[PDB]
Amino acid sequence: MADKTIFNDHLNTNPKTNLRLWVAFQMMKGAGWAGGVFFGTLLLIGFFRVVGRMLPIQENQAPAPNITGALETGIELIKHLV
Repeated sequence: MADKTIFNDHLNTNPKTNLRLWVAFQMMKGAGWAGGVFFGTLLLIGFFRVVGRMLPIQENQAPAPNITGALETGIELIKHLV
């Protein structure tokens, strides 16, 4: 709640500046830089990693022949019924 300059106040609550600027470094500095660098990578890896952990499985193009889309058919073998 207290920022620099006026932070002199006996009241601590200094995160107002430290956090606010850190939050500013990612939104303002992390938006133009990390935005394209970071997101460009996360989309490259997060999208590349998902294209292999949820495609070679579903992309197979099959209703319920080889499997059942996710994991398997409605089976309560785990004993998690109701």
